Amino acid sequence: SVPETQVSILDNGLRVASEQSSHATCTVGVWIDAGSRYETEKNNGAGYFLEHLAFKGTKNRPGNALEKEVESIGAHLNAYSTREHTAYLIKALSKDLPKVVELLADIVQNSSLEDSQIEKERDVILREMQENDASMQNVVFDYLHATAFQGTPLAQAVEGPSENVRRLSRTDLTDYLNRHYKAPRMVLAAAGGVEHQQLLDLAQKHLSSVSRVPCRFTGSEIRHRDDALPLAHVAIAVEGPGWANPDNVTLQVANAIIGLCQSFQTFNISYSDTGLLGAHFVCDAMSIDDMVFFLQGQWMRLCTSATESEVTRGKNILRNALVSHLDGTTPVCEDIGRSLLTYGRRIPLAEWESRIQEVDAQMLRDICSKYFYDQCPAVAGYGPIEQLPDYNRIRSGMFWLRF
Amino acid sequence: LAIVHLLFLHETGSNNPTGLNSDADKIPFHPYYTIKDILGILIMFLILMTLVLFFPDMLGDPDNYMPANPLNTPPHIKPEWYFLFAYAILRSIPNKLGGVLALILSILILALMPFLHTSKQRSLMFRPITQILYWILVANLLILTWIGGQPVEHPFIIIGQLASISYFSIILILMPISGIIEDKMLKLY
Ligand SMILES: CCCCCCCCCCCCCCCCCC(=O)OC[C@H](COP(=O)(O)OCCN)OC(=O)CCCCCCCCCCCCCCCCC
Ligand code: HEM
Repeated sequence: SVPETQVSILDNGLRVASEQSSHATCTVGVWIDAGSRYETEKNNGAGYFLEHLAFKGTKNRPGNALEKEVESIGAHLNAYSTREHTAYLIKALSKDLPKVVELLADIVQNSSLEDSQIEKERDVILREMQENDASMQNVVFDYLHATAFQGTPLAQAVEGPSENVRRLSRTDLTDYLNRHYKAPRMVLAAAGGVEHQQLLDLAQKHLSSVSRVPCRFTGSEIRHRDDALPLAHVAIAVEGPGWANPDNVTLQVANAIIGLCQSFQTFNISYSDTGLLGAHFVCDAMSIDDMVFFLQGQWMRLCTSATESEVTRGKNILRNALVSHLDGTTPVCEDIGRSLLTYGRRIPLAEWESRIQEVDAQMLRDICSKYFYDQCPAVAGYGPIEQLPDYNRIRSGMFWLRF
Repeated sequence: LAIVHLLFLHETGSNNPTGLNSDADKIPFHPYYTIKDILGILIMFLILMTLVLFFPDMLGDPDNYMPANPLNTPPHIKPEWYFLFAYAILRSIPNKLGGVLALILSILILALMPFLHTSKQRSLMFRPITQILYWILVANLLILTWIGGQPVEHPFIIIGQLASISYFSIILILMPISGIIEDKMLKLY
C-alpha cells in the first residue's frame, strides 16, 4: 500500500522523480553523480569547496538576498557531499513548491562563485579541517579508505588535503562545476506533499538548461599512534560487493546479527561495484586486542555456525530499519535521489521485503564465507593502539583452524 | 635453570642489536619470531645431520675407539675441542694450582663481565674500537683452541702463554679503557 515512486526524464537527462504523500511539507533535492571519486588529485577539494560556495549567491540572486528568500518561506536548506554523490536539498511547505524548485535551479546552474567568498570559504574550510582532526571516527574511517583503496581515487577524502584547499581557483571550480554537473547525471527528487505533474512542469520550466555532456581494495594497515588520546578507534573492513549486487541485502542481515568495546558499529559502505564491509569500535587501550578477538570470532561464527533464530532476528531488525527510515520526507527524498543515481530506479519496499524473506541461514553463511572468510582486511587505528595486533594476527583471526 | 633463565629475562625483555630502548617498535612472537626459530631449527638440523650422516668422526678422537687400558697411556691427551681454550690456559700457567684457577676464571671472567661495563652505550653497534678489541678476543680464543691441540714444544707454548695473557688483558683492562676513550670521543665523558 506504499505509493510508488514515479520517474520521468527530460531531454536533458535529468530524471525528475517524485513520491507524493499527504504530509504538507516536502523535501525537494537535487542529486548529482559527482564526488571525490571523480576528482584527479589536482582538484581534490573542488566538490567540498563548491558545496561551501553554492549558498553564497548566484547571478540572478546576488549574495545573502538568495538565502533571504529561503528564510522568507521558512524553508530549510541543506547540502552534503560523499565520495560518489552530492546532494542539495530543501525542506519546505507544499504551497511553496515552485520557488523552491527555482531556487534549486540557481544552485545547480547560474551559480556565482565570488572571488571574495573564495578566500573566506578557504579560511572556513581550512580551519574546519585544521579542527576536523578532532573527530576521531572520521579520522579512522578516512584512514581505512586510504589504506584500503591505495593508489585509487577512492582513497582521497571528500575534503581533500589542505594543500589543494589553499591552491584552488574559480576556474578550477568552474571546471568541476561544468564537468561534473551534467544533466544526465542529475536527479530532481521530491518527497511528500507534491504532485508529479506539477514538479515535472517546474523542471521543464527551470532546470531544463542543464548541459548534456579500476576500483581496487588493498588488504593493508594504517596505524596512527598518538598515546595522549584517552580512547582508541579501530575500524576493520573487507571488500564490499557494490550497489547492484543483491547479496548486500544478505550482508545487511549479517550486520543486523552483530548490531566489549564501548562502542561497536557495523557498516556496509557501498560505492559503484565496490565497498567497505566491516566494524568500527572505540576502546581503551588495554581492551583493544580482546575486542578484535571477540569481533573476529563473531564473523567466523557467521561464516560457519549461523542458525535460523539469529537470521530471523536479523531479518526483523533489517525490515524495521529500512521501514523506520524512509519515514520522514527528507529521509525519503534522499532515498529517491540515491536510488535513481545508483540503481537507476527506485526499489519499492515490497521488493526489499521479498529480498529479505528469501534470505535464510544457509545462503547467509555462504555469502559471509564468500566475503569474510580468509580475506585480507584493511585496518585503521588511531589513539593508544600499541596493543592493537599487527597484520599477521588479524589475518590469522580471519579464519579458523577448525573451520 | 633454563626455565629460571627465561623468567629472569621476560621481566626485562630481550635486547636488540642497536642496544637502544626498543619499546616503540615491538612485534608479536608467534608469527614473526616463531617461523624464524623454525627456520633456524631447520638449518641447525641440516648442519647436525650432515655432521652425523657424512662426517661422523671429524670432531671426535680416533683413540676413543680403543678399550680403556690403564697400563697403556696415549702419546697425547686431549679433551674434546670445546674444552681446548681452557686446556690451553691450564697448560700455560706453570703452577698447577695457578692453571686450575686461571682455567676456572676463564669461564668465570664472564660472570665478572657486567661489572666491567664502563660505556654509556649498551651495544657495540656504534662502538668501533671495542668492536676491534672484541674481534681480537675472538681471534685469540681461536688461537687458544688451536694451541690446546698442539703438543708441548716450542713455540706452541709461548703462544699459549701470550694468548692467555692477551685474553685476560683484553677482557679485564682493554675494553673498559676503550669504552672510556669512546665516551670521550662523543663528548660524553
Ligand atoms: C684504523 C686506522 C684508520 C683506518 C681508516 C680506514 C678508512 C676509513 C674511511 C673509509 C671507509 C673504509 C671502510 C670503513 C668501514 C667502517 C669504518 C672503519 O672500519 O674504521 C676503521 C676501523 C675502526 O676505526 P675506529 O674504531 O674509528 O678507530 C681506529 C682505532 N685503531 O679500524 C680498522 O679498520 C683497522 C683495525 C685493525 C685491527 C688490527 C688487529 C690486529 C691484532 C689482532 C690480534 C689477534 C690475536 C693475535 C694473537 C693474540 C694472542 C697472542
Ligand atoms: C643451557 C643453554 C642455554 C639456553 C637453553 C638458553 C636459552 C635462552 C633463550 C631461549 C633465550 C631467549 C632467546 C634469545 O635471546 O636467544 C636466551 C637469551 C639469553 N641468554 Fe641464554 N640460554 C642458554 C645459555 C646461556 C648462557 C651460557 C648465557 C650466559 C653467557 C646466556 C645468557 C643469555 C642472555 C644474556 C640472553 C639475552 C639475549 C639478549 O636479549 O640479547 N644463556 N637464552
